Amino acid sequence: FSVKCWLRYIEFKQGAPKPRLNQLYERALKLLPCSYKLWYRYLKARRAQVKHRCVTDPAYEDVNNCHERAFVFMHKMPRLWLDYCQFLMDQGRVTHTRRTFDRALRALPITQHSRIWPLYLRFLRSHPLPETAVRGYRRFLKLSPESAEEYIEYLKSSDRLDEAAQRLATVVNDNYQLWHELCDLISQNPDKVQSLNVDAIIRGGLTRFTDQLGKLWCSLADYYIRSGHFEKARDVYEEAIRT
Amino acid sequence: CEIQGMLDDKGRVIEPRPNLRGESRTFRVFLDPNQYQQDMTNTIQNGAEDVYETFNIIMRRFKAVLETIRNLMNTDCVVPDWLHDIILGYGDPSSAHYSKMPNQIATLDFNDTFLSIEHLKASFPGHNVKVTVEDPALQIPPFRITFPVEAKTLIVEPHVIPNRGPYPYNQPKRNTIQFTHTQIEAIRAGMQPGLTMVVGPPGTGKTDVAVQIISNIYHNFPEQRTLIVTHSNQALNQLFEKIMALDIDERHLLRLGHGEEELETEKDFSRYGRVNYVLARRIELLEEVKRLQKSLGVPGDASYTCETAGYFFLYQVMSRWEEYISKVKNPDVTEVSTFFPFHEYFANAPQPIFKGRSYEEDMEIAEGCFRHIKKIFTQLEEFRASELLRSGLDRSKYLLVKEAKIIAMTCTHAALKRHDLVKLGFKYDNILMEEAAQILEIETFIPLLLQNPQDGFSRLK
Repeated sequence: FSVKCWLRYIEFKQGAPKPRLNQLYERALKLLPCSYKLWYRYLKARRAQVKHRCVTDPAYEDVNNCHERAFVFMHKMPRLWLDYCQFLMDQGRVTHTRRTFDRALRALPITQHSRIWPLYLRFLRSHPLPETAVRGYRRFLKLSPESAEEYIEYLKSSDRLDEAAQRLATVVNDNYQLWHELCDLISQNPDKVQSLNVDAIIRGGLTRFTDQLGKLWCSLADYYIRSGHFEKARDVYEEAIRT
Repeated sequence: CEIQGMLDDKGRVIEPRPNLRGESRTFRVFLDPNQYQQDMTNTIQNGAEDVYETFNIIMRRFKAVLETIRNLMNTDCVVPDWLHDIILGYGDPSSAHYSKMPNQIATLDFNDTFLSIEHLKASFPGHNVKVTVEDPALQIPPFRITFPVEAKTLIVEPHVIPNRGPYPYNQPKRNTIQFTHTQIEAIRAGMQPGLTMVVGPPGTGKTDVAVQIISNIYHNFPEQRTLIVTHSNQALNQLFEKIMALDIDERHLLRLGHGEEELETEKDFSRYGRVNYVLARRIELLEEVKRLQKSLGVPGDASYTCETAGYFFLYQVMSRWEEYISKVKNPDVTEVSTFFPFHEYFANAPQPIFKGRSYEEDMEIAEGCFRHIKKIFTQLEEFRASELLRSGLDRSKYLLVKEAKIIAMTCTHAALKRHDLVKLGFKYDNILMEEAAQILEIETFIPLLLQNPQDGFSRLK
């Protein structure tokens, strides 16, 4: 029951490393997980050894090593799962994202939040389904008022204004308000010049957050150079003179 | 005056009235929502004389409609583009149907109406039934039935409703009444985008058609909502009695009323009784997830609630399940039986679910048991709202707006309480309704304002 002999059987295991990993997981989950560093360095050296071969059986044995090293749960099996996440981020197949996120959020800590949310970011690239779907599920998932804020600020960078406004709605329903203002300005860039979106974003932002005439006069110049000349503009500019 | 009762020894209206001393009666009543609203309008705006307080006598054997008209008119009134025209008659009236809305279901779930594929081969008398595979010992499924837009083949392919675990109790509910051919066409013209009025002669089962529509819409849309609206309570009571034999979880059923009504079917769909029954079901889910935790074999002396139950499910059951996944889809009939730590969990269940002979059958069993524990955690996701809602009526509204996809409502009742429904979750993606001629044009168009447009477009499908 010496961790010495355990690491020795692991690092002397030759031939196919599959009996290596199976007997390793067996003994390691049999006795205590004090060999943590041994199995970790072993997994890294094995990546050096086999990373040129098929990613099927070696990466599977490594994931097994990490999940079995996780006796119950611990602060380094999410770590090795994050090593596999960063390693297979160059995936070519999103099953890597699915399984790695499962393994890493096998707990509910601050860990793998900033591993999944930027993973949704690199999911949003040319397919907005995972972006907006993870946005919805995370807004209605493990509670944190900052995650949905980050979701609005993430959909702010991709061309789906509905996802930004959706996270904004979720957070305002239940910095975040200022970030909603930033995303409102981002979708209020002068592209939809029908003169509706920027004005309504001004009203919503200046409703959830209070600026003393600053953003008010910003929206004033916007809507008054976007206003008309008839009764509509007469009344709009009069109302702005009065308010 | 919709009277609740007369004066008693303690001055309260009746609900065994008390010792009726004397020949006076002083009774309180409440006729409708806008009962003290027309006199309010007359006393406030027109400054005219009193109607409800100038009383002379009482005799035995509206403004809610006018308020609904005012609201619907002064809102955007954006109706469905396929039904506003069919309501004002302008536009070819064969248009509101399925054959004139472009997005027909490519292949829908025609499951319930058919329980024998030979029965379906008869009930499709004018289409070439293209059934995929040719074993009649293999074809009586909830088949996929594509009718194309050659161009008249009923493309029926087999399907297998996935497992739910080891237990033979949840044998998924399929229909029993082999509704007519044009009746299945009614179900389909309802479940595909458009409008549909079923001409149901006496005894033909218009309510059977409605139950079929509920089932088929719960199949082909797990998420969109169903407003089942009536003229009198008979429709909702009978359709609930009938759907009590279908594949609906009682976290997906709810209703509205006009005030006081006594439960006409077997089990309560009502507000407080439903919150209580779902509290009991939440206890069921909690004890289930907890005995599953003891099956996982961890230590701990106190018990948890919905939030910790969901997080713990995703933390322990999902982790072990990913282990079994990377052992099974990386995989012998030995490991499809052994490598599942659900032996202690299904150790309160029939004999081992991985039959140890057919690896794929053992796989179906194992994934069905894991997905059953995931449905325990999923009813825990649903009981999140039961544990977040403070009051009985509050949890009624929360569970009807959040998860209850099937809300049965009365005509004048929903015309009276639509505004509250709009504000707290009126979700009308599909309407199924009964007692058609038993309503009016007013009681058919006043529901048309249960919501506000969605970026310039209505919620109706």
